[PDB]
This record gives sequence, C-alpha cells and structure tokens, in this order.
Amino acid sequence: WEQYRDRVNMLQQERIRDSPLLQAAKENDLRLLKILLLNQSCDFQQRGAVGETALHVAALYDNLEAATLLMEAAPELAKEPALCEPFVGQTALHIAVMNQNLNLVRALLARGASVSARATGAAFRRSPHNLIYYGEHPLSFAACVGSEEIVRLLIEHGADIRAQDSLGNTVLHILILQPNKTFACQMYNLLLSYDEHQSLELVPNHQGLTPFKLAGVEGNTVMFQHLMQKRKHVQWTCGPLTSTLYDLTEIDSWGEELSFLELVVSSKKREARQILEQTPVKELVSFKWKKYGRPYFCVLASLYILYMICFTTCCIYRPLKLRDDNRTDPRDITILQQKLLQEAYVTHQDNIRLVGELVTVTGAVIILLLEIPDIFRVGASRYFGQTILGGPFHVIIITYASLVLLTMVMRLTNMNGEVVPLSFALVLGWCSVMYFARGFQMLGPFTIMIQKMIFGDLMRFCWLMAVVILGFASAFHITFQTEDPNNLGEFSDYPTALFSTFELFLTIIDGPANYSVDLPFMYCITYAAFAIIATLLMLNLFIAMMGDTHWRVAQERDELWRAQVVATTVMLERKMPRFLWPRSGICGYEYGLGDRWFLRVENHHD
Amino acid sequence: WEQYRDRVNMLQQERIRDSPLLQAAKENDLRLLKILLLNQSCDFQQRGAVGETALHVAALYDNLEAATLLMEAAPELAKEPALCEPFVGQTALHIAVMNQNLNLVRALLARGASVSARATGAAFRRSPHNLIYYGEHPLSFAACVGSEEIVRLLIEHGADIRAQDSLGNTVLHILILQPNKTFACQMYNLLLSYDEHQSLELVPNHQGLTPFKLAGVEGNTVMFQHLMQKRKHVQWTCGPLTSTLYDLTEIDSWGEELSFLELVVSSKKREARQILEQTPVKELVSFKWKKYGRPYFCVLASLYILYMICFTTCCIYRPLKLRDDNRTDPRDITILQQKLLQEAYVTHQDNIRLVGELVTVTGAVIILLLEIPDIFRVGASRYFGQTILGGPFHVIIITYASLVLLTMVMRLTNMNGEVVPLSFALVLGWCSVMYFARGFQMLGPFTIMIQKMIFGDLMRFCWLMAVVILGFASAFHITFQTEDPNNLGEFSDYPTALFSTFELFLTIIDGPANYSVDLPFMYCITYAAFAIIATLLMLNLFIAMMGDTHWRVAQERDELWRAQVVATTVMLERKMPRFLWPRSGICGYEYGLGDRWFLRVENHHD
Repeated sequence: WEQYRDRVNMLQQERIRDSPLLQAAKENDLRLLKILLLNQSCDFQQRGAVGETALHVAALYDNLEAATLLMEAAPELAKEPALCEPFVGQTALHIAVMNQNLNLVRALLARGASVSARATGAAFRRSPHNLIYYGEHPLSFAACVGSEEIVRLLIEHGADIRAQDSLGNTVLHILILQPNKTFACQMYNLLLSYDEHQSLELVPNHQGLTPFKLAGVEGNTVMFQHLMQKRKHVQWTCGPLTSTLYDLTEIDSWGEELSFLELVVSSKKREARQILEQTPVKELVSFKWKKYGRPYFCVLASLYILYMICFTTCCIYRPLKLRDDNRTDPRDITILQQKLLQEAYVTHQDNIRLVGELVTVTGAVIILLLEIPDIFRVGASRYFGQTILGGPFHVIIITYASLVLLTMVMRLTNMNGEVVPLSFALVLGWCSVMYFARGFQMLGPFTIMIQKMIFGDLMRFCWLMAVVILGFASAFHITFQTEDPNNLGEFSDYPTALFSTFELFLTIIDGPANYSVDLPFMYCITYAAFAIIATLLMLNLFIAMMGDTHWRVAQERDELWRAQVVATTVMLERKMPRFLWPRSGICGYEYGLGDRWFLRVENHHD
Repeated sequence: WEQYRDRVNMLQQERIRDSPLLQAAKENDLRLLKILLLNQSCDFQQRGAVGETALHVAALYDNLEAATLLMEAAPELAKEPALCEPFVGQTALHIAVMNQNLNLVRALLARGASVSARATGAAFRRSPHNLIYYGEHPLSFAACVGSEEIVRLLIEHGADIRAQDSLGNTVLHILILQPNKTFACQMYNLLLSYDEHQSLELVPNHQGLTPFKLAGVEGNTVMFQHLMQKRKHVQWTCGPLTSTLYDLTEIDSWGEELSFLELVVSSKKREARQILEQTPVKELVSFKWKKYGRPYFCVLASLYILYMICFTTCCIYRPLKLRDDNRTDPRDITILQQKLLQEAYVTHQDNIRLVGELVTVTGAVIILLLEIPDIFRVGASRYFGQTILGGPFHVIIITYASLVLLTMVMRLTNMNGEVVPLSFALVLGWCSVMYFARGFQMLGPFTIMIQKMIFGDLMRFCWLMAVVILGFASAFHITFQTEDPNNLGEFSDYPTALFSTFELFLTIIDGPANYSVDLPFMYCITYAAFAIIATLLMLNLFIAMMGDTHWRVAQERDELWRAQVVATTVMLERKMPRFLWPRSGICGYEYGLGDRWFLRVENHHD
C-alpha cells in the first residue's frame, strides 16, 4: 500500500546514497563518472536494493549527457530490465519515453534498447493505489504522453501495435481509459492510421470488451463521438436539415451475447450514462422504448397489479375459526385462531380462495425462475447494489417470494404464525409495485428520489432516533415506574416505553396527560425538554436538509431517470422472446456499403 | 476607548492652535519658522499637552522642507521621543517611516535619530481598538509598510532584526499577523535573507509560538505555503507525477509539549482551519486518522455504548418496594417507593445490579480523571465554548458525571429523590453518545448542524415561545377559571395552563374540546386566534428560516466537520499512551539531509 511504497522509495534513496556512481549520475559532477568508468576490472551491473540499474538513475533525473557517458561505457545497460518488486520489468527506455526526452530515447534506441518490455509490476498495473495507468509497453507510454514524434520513432524501429498487457488491453484501450484531453484524439487518429489494414479496432481484452465497448463503459463521450464519426454516413443536405445514416452493428448487437447497451447502462462508472445522451444511441433507445418497451411494460405492470389484487384478496380471506380454549386472562385478547389445513378447504369459497392462492404461488415461482439466472449471470453485488438495474426492488421482490414460499410451507405443515411472514410479504410486495412506476414520466423521478433518500438519509436518523429516544424513554420509564400504570399505562414497561417515545417523537400519538390524577414534576420538565429538542429541532432540520439535498440531487436525478428508462428498455428486452421484439432499424443492403443494419435520423442544425 | 482618543486628539489640535510654531510647521508659511528659529534664547523643546514635539508635527503632515529647517535649527529634536500617554515612545523617525517619506527618513537618519525606540503606548499595542498592529520598532514599521528600500536603509545603519516587542513578537511575527497581501511575501524573503545565519525563524514570543506556529494559528495560509516551500524537497519528476518529501519537524512535533496541530485546530480565529486543507498537513492528518484514529475511536465507541447499555440496564432495575402508607387521596398517585440501602441488596439479582453499578461509577471517575487535566491545561473558556473541541459535549458529559456521582451520594445516604438527578443523567449521557458520532462521514456533519441550531436558533424561540404562551395561557386561564375543572381540566391552574399551552403550541396534544357540555364563547375566538398566530405562522417560519440558515451554513459546515475530525485525531492522540501511537512518517537519515522525520506524497499535476 502507501507505507510499503514509502519504504521502497526510502530504501531506493539509501542505495542511491551509499553507491557513489548513482550520486554522480544524479548531481552531474562529470568527474567521478570518468574515474569510475575508466577502470574495466569491475562489471558495471551495480544495482540498488530496490533493483534498478545506473542507467535508470541517469534517465530518472532528465540527465542526458551522463547517460551518454554510461552508454559509451557499457552498451548492454539498456538491455536489462530492473529486478524490482514494484518495477519488475521497467527498462530505461520506459523512463526515457515517459519523461519525453527526445535525445535520450533516440540514443537508447540507437544503442539497442528492448522495444517490447512488459513492465508487469504492481506499480504499473491498473490499481486505485497508482495515480496513473499507462500500460506497460513503451508504445503505450508514448501513446499516453501524447508525443507524436516519439511514438512515430518507436513504430519506425518496431513496437508491434496489437501487443496487450496482463489484462488483455491493447494500446487503444489505454487511450480510452484516461482522463479526457484534446491531445489524445488526433494521436488516436494517428494510431488508427498506422494500423495499415481482424483489426486493432475490434480486438477484445480479457475483460471481453472492444475499444468501442470500453469507450462506452468508461464514460469517455468525446472518443465515443469521435469514433462515431467513422461509422456515420450522411445522405443529403437538402436545405438546412440533413440526413444521417448511423451504423448499429456494435451498438444494438442483435447477434451478441453481451450487448453494448447492457454494458453501458449497468456500469459502475458515473460518466457512462452521459453516453446515453449522444444522438446515435439516444434516438435508438428512445425508439425502442416508445415503439415496443412502454406498452409491453404497461401490460406487465397491469398483470402484476391484477396478480397483487388477487393475492391481497386471497390474503384477507384467510381461513379462521373461533378460539376453542377460554381466555381467563386480562391484558390478553385473541378471538379468532387459524384453522388446520385438513379442515381449511371444505366450502366452495374455499375453492375460490384455493385457485387464487395457486395463482399466487405460481406467480412467485415465475418471479423466482425469471430472476435467478440474472443473479447467476451478472455479478451479484453489481446486480444487487445498483439502483439503475432495480437492485432494491429485486431484493424486496425476492424477499416477497421467499416469505410467500415460507407461507406456503407453513400452510402445508400445520403450525401457527402465518401473520409473521405474510404481513411482511404483503407490505414488501406492495412496496415492490413501485418498481413498475419508472415507466411513467411523472412517477419515475420521484421513485428515484425516494430510493436516494432511503439509501442516504434513512440510516442517518435511524441512528439518531435511537440515541435520543433510548435516553428519553429511559427517563420517562424512571419517572413513571413509581406510579400506577392502570390510569396511565403509557410508559408501563420498557419496550412499550421505547415504542411510545418513538410514536410521540414523530408526533403520531398524543402526549400522555391525565387531569383526574396528578403527574410528577419530573415528567413535566423532561417532557418539555423532549418537546424542545425532539420535535422542533430534528424534523424541521430534515425539512431543511432534505430540501437542500433534493436541490443538489434533482439535476442529475432527472437524467438518472432517463438512464433507468434505458435500463428498463434493454433488460425488458432479451428476457421476452425474440419474435415479439423485431430487430430495430432498416436493412442496409440497398445503400451500397454492406449488410449491416442502420439507423436513420433527421437533424435540423443551425 | 474611543471617546478618550477623541479627547486626546482634540487636546492635541488645541495645542497645535495655541502654539504658532506648530501652525507654521503645519501650513508651510515659510516665514514664521525663520523668525521663531532665528532667536536662540528659548529652548526649542515646545511640546503639546499631548506631549509630541515640533518635529513630530513636521513629520506628521508630509512636510519635508520645514522639517529640514527644524533639523538645521536643532539636531537633538530627533533624539527625544514623545512623552504622551498613547504615544509614550514614538519618535519622529516612526512617523517618517510609516508615511514612506524617503528624503525625511534619509535626513532623520543623517542627523542621528534613535534607530531602536520602543513605542510601547496603548495606541501601538495590539488591541481591537487600534485599526492596525504594526509593532513598535521602526524596523517593524518599515516591514509593515512593505517599502524595501527604506527597510534596507534602516538595516544598513543598525536596527538589529531580532528585537522584540512587549509581547515578545519579533519582526517576522508582525509580518505574519497582518491582513494578507502580495506585497508582504517577497520582502519577507528579503528579511529572511538578511538574517545572515538559534535563528530568527525559530525564536518564540511570550505567547510561546514560532513564526511557523503563528502562521498556523492566525490563519495565514499564503505565508504557510510560502514557508513550506523552504522545508520541502523534491525527489524526481518521472512522468507527469512527481514525488515530494515534506518535513514534519515543526508540524507533527513528536517531542514537543504544545503541538502545532493542537494550536492550529483549537484556534479562536476562523481562517486557521483553511490551513488544514493544505497538502503537507492534510495528507498527514488523513493518514493519522485512517491508519490509527478511526479504529481506536470505533473501539472507544463500542466500549462507551456497551457501558451506557450497562448503566441503562442497572438504571431500569432500580430497587423498589410497595408503598407502606395508604394514599387516602384523589389527585395523588404513587404505588412504588424506594427501598432503603440496608434492605436494597439482599438477592443475587441485587448483586448483578451492584456489579454494573460499580462499572458505572468507575466509568464516571475515569471520565472525570481523564477530562479534569484538560480543563486545567487548556484555557477553560476556550475549552468549554469551542465547538471544535467538543465543548458542549464536554459540559454535558461532566454534568452526567456530576449527577451520577450525586446519585451515588444519595444512594449511600438514604433519602428520597434519585429520579431528579438520575433522569437528567440518563438523558444527558445518551445525548452525549452523539459526541462519538462525528467519526462517521454520514452522521458527523448533521451533528455539527444540530450543535449550531442549539447554539444559534434555540434561544431565539425559547424567548419567543415564552412571550406568546404566557399571554395565551393567561387568556385561557382567565376564560376557564370560571368553569368546572371536572368536565375540562385542561387549564385548571396556571402551571398546567402554561404546560398545556406549551404542548398545544407544538401540536403534540389535541385541542381541548367537549361536546357533552358547552364551552364559553371567549374560548373559541381566543383559541382560533392561537391557531392562526401560533401554529401556522411561527413553525412554518422556522421551516423557512432553518432552510435559509442551512443553505447559508452547509458549505462551511462540511469543512467544519473536516476540521473536527482533525481535532479528534489530535485529541485522541497524546491521551492514549505512546506505544499505541507510533511516530508517523519515515526516518530521514537515508536521504542525505539530517535526522528529521519526513512525509512522502505523490502528486500528479497538470
């Protein structure tokens, strides 16, 4: 981690100190080099405890002339890579190219440096510990620094361009996965022009992505539009409006298992949804939503709503009988107990209940069999934690399916307590009905906002109801355990004391007040303190902070709804059969450029 | 104060009026000087009732030529300082240097002015009455005005640079304690270059601060970064990212009693926390919080929370017995009285209560013995009033410790009434659990905000509940003291009338309404007026004003949380023993610049 790298760099500078040749390479004394390379008895493979050579030290400090004296002294010093643990394959050519030193890279290439050296150490692998990820070929280093003359010089003596890293990423993948500059686009055009002809544009990595798909996933909209300029084809410019024929071979991907749309909307990176605002794909996903996705989603929502009315009606009509044993007990009310299963179904209305309960359990197993391969296909933490893919709605529909299957289990095996899974099944399924509210323009963004307020604001005052109401319910319990709980049984015992203080803390019950009897003077001052620092201070501060966080979230919230409609369009596709979703676009074997399906857009510009 | 200075300046101008020589020095008549200095019988030590000399008057109005005629008349006039009460040591050299008059300071230095004159009056001491604090040496005046040629001229004829004021501040301290300019930095470099070698950089004042520490305390981030440029040491610039080896001798201060971090975060000045955003100290305190401060704080959170569950459980299980004397009284309920101490502990569960009560009282004395030297070390008003150091949380934990010790006292001495200290002990300790909630990213800033809303907004409507509900409870008491309290005992008597109007003013109880009987016509119109100007007007205006003050406070609130995590990092350090906190950084005896501990940072720039 950080301290290990600090220890490595400290040991590196210690080994710069104790060896005088590395000191002379550092400070450019220009005397001690001549004596310590004038002799020929000792081999000049002097390395540090880190493992770098002296030519690495000469390249490291932009020291050209001293490095010319070392390459005069030994030609083989550019040949060997460093034997370090973080720098396990870094040669002096890498330091030469990444410092953009022209005479140094010319001289090192003239003496015969290794043009293909895989620097596969931990300090050069893609990691959040490293500030940059530039690959490990010198070609990738020259491509990342943007210097066109150096990468031209490296191509003109070798450096095959389709060389990959340990992650399978080619050099164009490393051009994608960068902070965006205006200096990385025209030299990407240079690298595409040097391809000279399977191609470099369509090579995948070990992650399974094309450079186009990595442009989609990583949120690079500039290179997305710039590479869209190659696939596009204009038609005519008859007037101010022009026509444009975009290509959807790698966008829609009708014959591919991993669709590009599923990779762009289900991305961990935040910027990928901005690619959803670009005109070659926004019009495609809007046409797919308007023509097909919205009415099939409305039919699916209506079928789910009628299924939930059927489950609720079969839930209210649960079989009950009168309580056989007498109560003989105050502070205890039950009047209706649950019938046994063998005596449950004896009437015609029991069969009417039974057919709808079978519809309920078959709807549950359809939900389970439809959702379980989506857990087993997508990464499960990525499937569950992402709010874009309906992750919370997926875990509450699976909790609903689990508790209704548990309800079926404890109905087949006669034992009391179906209220315990069944009430949670009712409330979780009816809160899972809000999953089908994202297809509507008015209901959807509010559902996004309540998902953000559940995931961001609810736990903050779960942990700040509890810290207040524990002490205040304990205070009310102490001031009221010396009194009669017959006339005021508000804080009679501790769980009802916490539950009463929780109710009154949200002001959903009246404060306890009795005027036929007297109350202790401790209760009045403790209750007054509770009414000050509980119901005036906290909830009005949520009015303030929920207003402020809604003002902060709303602008990206609307575009987040416009991303979840894309997710609903794609995930609602490829689950329903292929006959009911035709391939969108037009057949392209009439224009004159192949057999690839296209999308035509009208665009009235300035 | 202000009016005393007005009287001094009025008496000064009166003594300018009555003496014609000072008038001739003012308006440049160039005649009356020649007659009134042509004679030699009278000594020219004519001073005002304020006490300034005539050469002070000649320097005061940028009057060079008249001052040349006075120094031709008398050479000794530059020697004597003014004998004033506010200007007790101000010489004419001071007026010459602070007006930036080049020929005047050249002529006054040529005639032999006192280059070291301590002007230790009340008008030149550091005070909020004075608009400026420029020191009292002429060197400090030349240093404050920024004129490099004048301070060069003052050094070239004397003016030893390490001269201090009455507060012990040297000249570099006066360069720190200024409004920030771009004109005070390069001439601070000039004064550092004129130091020519213990040094002026490390000399302290009577307040005990280095110029670096005074740069930290006073909020001068520009000179902090500028003086950090001297301590820093780069390593290499291999690529776009560079390494930087900062020095932490005077920052972390492992061997110093008064740490620089404790002086910068516990500062009365607002701007000092902006120094907490600078990269040589932000990375250090973030590494100290992430590596060590956060898990020890979480272990302290778990220990304090389990201790409070133990105290609450031993509080609920308080020993009680049935009431021995009969009640014989309506409007009076008690059923359980407190047992005596000799009959309190007779069961095994009483021993289970007793061991947790001992854990409670030893936790109280650990809290007291841990916090009392922090009162006796830090300034007590500065320790108590500061929200950065957890001042309100400290006074509520000490109120908790005092009332639980009082509860132990009235348990050892048998007397009734443990509910009154014990309920406040419960609520104050459980509200003091929120002191440990600032180490989390989500809970912390909300705790900052509720601290600000107690300290700024809660008294504003303590004094505006009371002014409304006193008159309205009196109105309800007048309209309901002529009626039967059996049918409606809401406002039966005046303390219950105020408490009922206080409850209904926050709408935590229902309005009193009876329909089996009749209510007076006055109550309906008074209650309608209360419902208009009490629950619609006020509490919605706290919605509005709390939203507005949240939008004003939030931006500096988040950085205030990022400062209080620094305060918790430093204060949580040096209280636990030294073996649990290793010295942060790396040992610097391998680079080549000494035996001082360093901090290494990676910085990827543009």
